Amino acid sequence: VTADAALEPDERAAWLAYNDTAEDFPGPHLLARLDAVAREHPDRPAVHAVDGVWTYRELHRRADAVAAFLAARGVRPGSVVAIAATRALAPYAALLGVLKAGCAYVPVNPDDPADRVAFVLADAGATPLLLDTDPASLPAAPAPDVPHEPDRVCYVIYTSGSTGRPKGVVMAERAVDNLTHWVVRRHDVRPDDRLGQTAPLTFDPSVQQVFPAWATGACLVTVPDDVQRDPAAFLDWLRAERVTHLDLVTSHWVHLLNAAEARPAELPDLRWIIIGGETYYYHQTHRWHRVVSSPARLNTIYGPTEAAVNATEHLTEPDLDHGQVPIGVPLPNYRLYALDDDGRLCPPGITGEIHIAGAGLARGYRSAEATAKAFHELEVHSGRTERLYRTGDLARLVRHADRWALEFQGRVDSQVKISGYRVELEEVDAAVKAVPGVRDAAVVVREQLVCCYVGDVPPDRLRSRLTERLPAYLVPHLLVPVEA
Repeated sequence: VTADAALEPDERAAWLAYNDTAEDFPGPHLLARLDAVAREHPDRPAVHAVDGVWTYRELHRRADAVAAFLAARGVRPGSVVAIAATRALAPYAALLGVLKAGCAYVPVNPDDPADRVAFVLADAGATPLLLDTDPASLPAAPAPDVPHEPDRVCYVIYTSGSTGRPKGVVMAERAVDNLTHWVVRRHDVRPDDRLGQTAPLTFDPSVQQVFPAWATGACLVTVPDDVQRDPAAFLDWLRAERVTHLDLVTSHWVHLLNAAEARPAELPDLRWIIIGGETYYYHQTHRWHRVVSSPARLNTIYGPTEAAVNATEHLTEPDLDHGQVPIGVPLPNYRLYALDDDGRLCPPGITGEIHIAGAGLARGYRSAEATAKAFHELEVHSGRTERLYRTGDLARLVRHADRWALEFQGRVDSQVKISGYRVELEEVDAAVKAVPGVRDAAVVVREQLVCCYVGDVPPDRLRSRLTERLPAYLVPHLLVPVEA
């Protein structure tokens, strides 16, 4: 009957301990806390981007203007509004203004292929108004009279792992608020802190940096594009900007580790790196702490976009020099289960598929079929019926110190990660084959994405055709013409 029906008392008790994660956070709701910070600390720096720094007062004034513009154009609460994901100040006024309007933002990279942007706008139900005029230059206005409704949708963010099937993750306020409370409390975020935003606004670790900054009076510091793809410069930038908290995808951090080994770094202001996405090992994190002089701790995280950025955390020990870093324990108000093909709860130590329950779950996807294929209901324990997100991820529950922890064990499908982004390799194959002149092609990951192709298209003209067809991070780093 129940998923745990076959387990022995000892085995059942391990899961009950693992998922004993409830935590009540004091109100008010997220946007109310953002307004309170702006009221109490108008003069503090709220966002530092490529074209300047805005105080809390200025950020909220610019957002008020966006919110008033949206209402004037008939965009009522409960609408979805695209924002152009750049590294300037404007998108921050745009996304905060969308929220102040009672709406949800969908971040769009204006450099993405036009066909993919068109799908996102259609699937998200989103207006492009703020893609077509500068949100930071809208006429000054007070914020419109928008009443608080509980659990409003906050953002729609797109994920793949399925070519021709982008899916829009619909994330609502209680999940984002729960996540924000966790970031602030776990990582001791304080008003004088400077939270770097490595991820673009199209990738959800940006949520993890932006809202904890603005909910505390700290400064959100966008990581410039020119600095990121230069690991040595990124290390120096972290020092120069006195960054205290940082998001990193595993593969990006490995590049930083290599840069630090070339030139050991001192990062006295860095306290937290929230890192994850791919499996990594204590022999890598031990190397890191050998060449980085810093109080910075690595908080290893796991989780899908469908459960509000992160679902589990493990504080990475600097002592250990061998073995796989576990993904750890659930975030507050998260519960996770490893289930077999039949939906039974796996005993501790047995590998099953992760299903996630709790406060972090998305409403679903914009698409009904995708929602029905991944979100479901199951009585996992007697008297505990869960709404669950089926992840496609594999893990087992293991002992680590005097505690139960999940250990990640791979995927079910052949979805891989390119610079932290979910992708099916067959999509890049299909794109290069759709270029005129290219007959056959094979794409491989050597992090570095590589492509071999047959045809008389020079790699520089193929690149130009692929940039118009693929997002920049899917355009292969090198393009090798081969005869066969």
